[PDB]
Amino acid sequence: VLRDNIQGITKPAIRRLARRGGVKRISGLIYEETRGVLKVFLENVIRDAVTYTEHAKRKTVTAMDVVYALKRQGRTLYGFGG
Amino acid sequence: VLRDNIQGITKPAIRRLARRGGVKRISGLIYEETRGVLKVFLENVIRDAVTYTEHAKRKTVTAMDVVYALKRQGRTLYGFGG
Amino acid sequence: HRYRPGTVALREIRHYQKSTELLIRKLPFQRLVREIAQDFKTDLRFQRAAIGTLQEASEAYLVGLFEDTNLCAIHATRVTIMPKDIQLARHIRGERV
Amino acid sequence: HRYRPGTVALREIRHYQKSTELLIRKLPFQRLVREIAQDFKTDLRFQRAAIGTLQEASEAYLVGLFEDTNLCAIHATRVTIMPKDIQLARHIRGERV
Amino acid sequence: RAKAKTRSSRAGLQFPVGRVHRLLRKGNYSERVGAGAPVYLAAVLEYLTAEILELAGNAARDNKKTRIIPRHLQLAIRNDEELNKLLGRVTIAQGGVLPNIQAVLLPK
Amino acid sequence: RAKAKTRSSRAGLQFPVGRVHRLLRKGNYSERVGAGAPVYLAAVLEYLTAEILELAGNAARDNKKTRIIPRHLQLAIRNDEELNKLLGRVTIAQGGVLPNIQAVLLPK
Amino acid sequence: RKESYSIYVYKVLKQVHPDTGISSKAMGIMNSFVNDIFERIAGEASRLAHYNKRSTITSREIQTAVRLLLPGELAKHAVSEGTKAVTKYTSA
Amino acid sequence: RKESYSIYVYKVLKQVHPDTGISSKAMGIMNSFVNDIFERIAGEASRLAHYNKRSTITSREIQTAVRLLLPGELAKHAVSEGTKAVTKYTSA
DNA sequence: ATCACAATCCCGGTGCCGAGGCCGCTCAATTGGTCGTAGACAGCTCTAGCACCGCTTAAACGCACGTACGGAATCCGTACGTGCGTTTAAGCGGTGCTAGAGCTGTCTACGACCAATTGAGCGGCCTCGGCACCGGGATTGTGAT
DNA sequence: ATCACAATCCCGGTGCCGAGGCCGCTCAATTGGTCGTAGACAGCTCTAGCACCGCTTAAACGCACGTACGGATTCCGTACGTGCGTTTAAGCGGTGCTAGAGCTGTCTACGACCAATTGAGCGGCCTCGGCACCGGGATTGTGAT
Repeated sequence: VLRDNIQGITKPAIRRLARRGGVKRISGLIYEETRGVLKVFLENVIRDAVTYTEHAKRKTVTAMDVVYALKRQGRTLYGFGG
Repeated sequence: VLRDNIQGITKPAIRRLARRGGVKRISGLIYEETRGVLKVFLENVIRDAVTYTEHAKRKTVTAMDVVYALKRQGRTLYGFGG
Repeated sequence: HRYRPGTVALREIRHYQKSTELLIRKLPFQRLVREIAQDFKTDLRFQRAAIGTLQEASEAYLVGLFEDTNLCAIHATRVTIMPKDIQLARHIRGERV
Repeated sequence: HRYRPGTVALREIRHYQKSTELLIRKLPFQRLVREIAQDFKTDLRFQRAAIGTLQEASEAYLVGLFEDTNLCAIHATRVTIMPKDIQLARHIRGERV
Repeated sequence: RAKAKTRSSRAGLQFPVGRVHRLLRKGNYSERVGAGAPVYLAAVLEYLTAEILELAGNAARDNKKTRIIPRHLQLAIRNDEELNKLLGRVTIAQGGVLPNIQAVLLPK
Repeated sequence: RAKAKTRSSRAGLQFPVGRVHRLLRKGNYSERVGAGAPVYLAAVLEYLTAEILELAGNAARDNKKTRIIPRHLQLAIRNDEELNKLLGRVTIAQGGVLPNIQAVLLPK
Repeated sequence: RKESYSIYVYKVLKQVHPDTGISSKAMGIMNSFVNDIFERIAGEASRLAHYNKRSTITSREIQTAVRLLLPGELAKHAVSEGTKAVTKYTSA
Repeated sequence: RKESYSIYVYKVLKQVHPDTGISSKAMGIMNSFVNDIFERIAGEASRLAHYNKRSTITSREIQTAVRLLLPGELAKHAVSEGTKAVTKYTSA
């Protein structure tokens, strides 16, 4: 049973993500708030993807399930990741 | 030929709309900006509505053309404005 | 005797958030809609309910925009909405800016 | 000798906006995804491409959110982003808040 | 030949199963439509309708009124978190808005 | 029988008219599909593809590159107004972002 | 000869609040709501059928589409209602 | 044996940039783009046929969907290209 | 703290038009029989997901230090809100005219369907060349002076 | 303006693995013919959209005036950014094991289709009941006194 993996989203990673966003100075309370925002986004996408997987009677979440779930959220993605 | 009807959207009408939105104090330059925003929104909706009308070989814009054009913008409307 | 600045504004806020009627006058809005539509097609006719639906949607859109703008103005520690507040609210919403 | 505060930040901004690689480490993100998914169904399997796709989408979402948050912080005449900036950006976008 | 019985009455529903089946069949949704799909869809639509009407009637009764008007529907939707999430991109004609004044604008 | 000709070559296209017709027929879009609709659709799809590949090839050449990578597609889409409007809600995998630093954050 | 859900919405109203009427503007709102939810559920079920290369829309597709479209408590109660109605219909 | 647009995208690429290649990930992006635009146009055309009580999707519906979906000059050039292709096809 | 008096809630009392009930009919829903195939299920292969482990070394972390920034307080000047008299034009009701929406009937061209033919594209293998990286060297961007 | 030096750009010089070409064949696209019906087109009726006008009165407009707010300035305390030595764990590559994804074949229950029956829903007509309005009175809420 995995637990408390949200701390694997480290402060340096959040700083890199903010730098790609153009941020110059980051308050100390941003990291926990970002962790919450990311958790909510992932919960909604993963719930939809698992629904798509269970409808197909599969046990394995495929990339296409994730792509369809992102299309539900209005987050259309072109291509794939690794 | 109609000309310069955007000024028919008067300063007190914009003030009433801001009051329904909970705005307490309004800058003097807000009225022209609001007119520009309304003109852009109306242009998009009306262009789509007229496209729907033309596809039907009609000369009259119906309320259902407007409801489809609003549904295209992602602005679903229940009922009719009358 | 006269009311301090903002008392009448707060009364107006309570009154207009209580009500549901249209806040723009019907003839000027109809003239505006026809003037816009004449650019896409000449000699266009309109059902009355079409113009009514357009006004309902437009007023709802403007009221929602003013709510977001008021949030932006409060975020700047002002109480006056300014054009930059509208610009910020429309940019974040993804609108044509 | 020592760089003034902000010079290294501006260099980093230039570097990370030039590049396209993933900014979150893969193993921690995959553990996070599996931990979140166990609450919906036990003993799920994942294609590797599935987790990769999730990471790409998540990082894009966070970068867009940070851009909007930066706009809000600048609107408040600040150069430091704060939790209230994120709250305002997410509220204007229409998110759950 | 037995006396005709509606599929709504067999399923114990007020919403019309036959009309839902005809709409599903003619909507270019799929090549074939299963027997239970219109029944399930009608049950779901009826339940959502009942949920909204209950909240709107509560609002109307709170306003000392016996008729539901679009303002009552708007109040019911915007005050229920689930319905507000479902109908969040929807404009109700003549619905108005929820009374809400920001605390910073209030006096003294 | 005459020598077979693909409908794409009759219409002077590189995109496949026959496959577009087959996708239209099997996609539950309508009961019948006219003869000119797949031709028109293939033409439009080819035009949009050509626009994007032209812009992306220009972006690749500006970096002294021979092969188009996802970054060049992202730069082409975000730097062109109409494409940016059409693809507004789309994420390009490994596209990155446009370089953009707000002026107030720059020194002096 | 236009088609509306007005009589069925009125029947549901008489069960839920027996003494309460409804205005014709509010009945139009209700008709729009019913039609919008119908189109959402049917389109999501059609996408579910096409994704899995199936040709039939069954109660399974409807259940999955409802789980995809309805949030939280609403989805669970609607699924309960749909299952109950299908079970009662099958025993008829 | 999955079907994609890589061979036609490559042909168009060699038509516009003879000396330019493309990586497989950019090609996957292009395939996703073509599939997305196809879904959008076909869905809008199906809506247009349904609104007007027509059972057939013709080039008129495709053209109207193109005008509804594409912005500005893209729509004008796409309509021109489609009309030219249909005209050439009809004379064949 | 008080008061005038303005905004607001109570309590009834006629109107008045829209809700909701009622009835005949027609057209969509239901029932029963036949049949073709979609899909449910079983069985099998072999792909790819998971677990674990040891090494390397890049990233993360914790701490010290200093200064740049956020926040608070002050001040001023002018652009807002409020009130009042005058002007404007919206709203309403009525009249008249006609464009075009909606419907119906006819017919014919177009699209489905089917059987045979064939060539386009797909998967698999193979090979060179575009680009990533490294190292040496010249330029410039940044901080103290 | 000078100076140090870290960061950045520039110019080859390879390796390597993936972009792109080649080929056999199979399965999807094409050709030709027959048939039914979708819809193009004409013609007709009658609705509803547009034009216009005169009155009334609510709304808009212009102006005066004052003060509340926005913006600039200053000051300070600490929360941030930067640098560096140490610890952590990610990434990689290899191995083993097996769950389950993807496929194929069988067969049967289910859903389409069609003809006949029939009753639910809809349109029009009608009559009262809910609700907005009005006036007289009490409540309460704001700003100077």
